[PDB]
Amino acid sequence: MIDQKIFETTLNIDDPTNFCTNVEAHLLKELENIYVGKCFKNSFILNITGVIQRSPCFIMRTNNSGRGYMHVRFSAVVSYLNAFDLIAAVKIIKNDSNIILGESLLTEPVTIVIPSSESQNNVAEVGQIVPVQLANSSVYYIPGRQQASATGSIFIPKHTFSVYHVQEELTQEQALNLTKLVNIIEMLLESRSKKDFKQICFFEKLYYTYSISSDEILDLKIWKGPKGKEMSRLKPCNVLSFLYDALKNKSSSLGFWARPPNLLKSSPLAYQQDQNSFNATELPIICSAEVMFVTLLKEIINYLQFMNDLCDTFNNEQLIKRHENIWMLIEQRKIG
Amino acid sequence: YICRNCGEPAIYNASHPIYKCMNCDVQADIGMVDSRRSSIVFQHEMRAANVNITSVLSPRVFQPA
Amino acid sequence: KDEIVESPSICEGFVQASSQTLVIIPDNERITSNVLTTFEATRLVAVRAQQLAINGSTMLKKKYSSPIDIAKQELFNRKIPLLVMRCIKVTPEGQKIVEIWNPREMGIPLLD
Amino acid sequence: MEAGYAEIAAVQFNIAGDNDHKRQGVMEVTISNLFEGTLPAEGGIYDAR
Amino acid sequence: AVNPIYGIAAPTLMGSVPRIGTMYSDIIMDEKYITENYKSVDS
Ligand SMILES: [Zn+2]
Repeated sequence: MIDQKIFETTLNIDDPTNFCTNVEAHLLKELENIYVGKCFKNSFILNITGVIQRSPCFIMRTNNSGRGYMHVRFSAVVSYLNAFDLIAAVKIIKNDSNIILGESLLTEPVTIVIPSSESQNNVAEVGQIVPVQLANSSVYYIPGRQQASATGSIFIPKHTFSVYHVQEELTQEQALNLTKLVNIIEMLLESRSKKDFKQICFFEKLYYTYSISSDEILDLKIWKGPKGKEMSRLKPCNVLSFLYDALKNKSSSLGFWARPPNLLKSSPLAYQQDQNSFNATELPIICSAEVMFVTLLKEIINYLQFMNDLCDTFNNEQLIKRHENIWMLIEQRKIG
Repeated sequence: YICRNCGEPAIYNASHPIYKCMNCDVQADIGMVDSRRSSIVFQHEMRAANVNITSVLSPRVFQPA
Repeated sequence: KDEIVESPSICEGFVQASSQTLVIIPDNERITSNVLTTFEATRLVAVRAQQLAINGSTMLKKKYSSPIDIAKQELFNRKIPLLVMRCIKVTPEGQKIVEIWNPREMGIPLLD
Repeated sequence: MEAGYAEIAAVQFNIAGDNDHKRQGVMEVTISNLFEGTLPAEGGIYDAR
Repeated sequence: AVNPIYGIAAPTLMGSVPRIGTMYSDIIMDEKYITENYKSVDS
């Protein structure tokens, strides 16, 4: 996701005398011209925030030109894409020759290769914006390329889930590291609040594993959305409230944290079970509170961003008309 | 062109965009040193004899700022 | 369980030198000579002449038709826009202790 | 992208194992056919790679 | 062995020039002097 990173490089200056007249402006211009819009150090550079440090404009010894060089350390905004990230807008340039691939249409350029093995991948047609989830493989940020390279498949909500066991109680003073992320999710939810609720409902029931047309809406001041199924009549807890409980310093972090497929993914709610009440598709992972909480927060942020991007990019009913066949793929795959 | 990260010769081409290091892959940091084709041939000969040559590029220096 | 050894690549064990910090000795604590050595004066004139060949803007009021003459007269008239950095030490902690000298305020040797 | 000016400060000598050869090499010789036409034979010892 | 690059032979075998004589001392541009006396080409 969008993040702040610090790089350090060396810039060659062809005309040091003219360069030194306005060093800050010229350095910023050179950094923007060279690094913005390219993959560097496993990260895609979006813009240059500033120059943290720099060095005097030295003069090249080895060559006989008067050119100089400057060591510059700069802080920039970069986009890093993990595994399982959801990309709402992906245009398929060429679905042919038993290979598929599409380019992202968001703030983070990506070239995703979609295999022809899956039937859903074959069904998609060119010139069609089809939502996509990146595969478990890491994203390949080849240096110098203007877009990342990855492999993905059309997002089909999968029924298998995982259960996480917390053996260590809540980490103390790491709640601030978690709070850094609760801020990001809060910003995402504020952004989601602006757009219409009907489109959000449409996409949520499209991508809800257990499709519910009941129109029953769970209402949470930060988040509002159609309600799902109830498992064992258990009560989920809002992640934001539990994090806010950091002031109390007691949060019952040990309990098994899990989010069942019914529980809306964008919703901050998650179920806490003293025992393995949730069915374990895989043995509950033995992980610390840090690992779990970061994981759940990342998943919810990914889903919230997916939903906002879906609502924004499909803002036209006719585009939805074209992509209703993709919607039919998702609906046919959906079970309950 | 030598990769700062690993200190091994790297691949850099400006006209045809190529910014590649065989060893580091991503995390490559190419720097242009001035040298002589004779020295390049000398280093290539030494590598052929199974003597790995790692070039430690001079560290970057920043003002205290 | 006996364990065999497969030698990793050298690059993996290589760590690049950490970035240094430039420590400029205060003006009053400098101990290197205030008179430019012949090498330093020659280097200053050569660099200024090359940069003049690149960019023709010069502070000198008088007009010359060669970059070398312009650079020489800039050095003699104390208008040269370059500085001399004398690297004194490179500490293991990651510091480059240097002395910055201004040519315009320095003595100039006999270049002719 | 651009390659900034740099200088060599030290040189480290070491014994190069087969892992170094595999990682650094850009191809593998498989055939003994030196030339195919005017252009070098692909996979030979004169491969343009 | 780790060989630092000093003297004449070591830089020469690496293709670089020895750092002595006219290259012993670094030359850096006087930003303060230029910013008060010279004008940018664009400006
Ligand atoms: Zn490398």
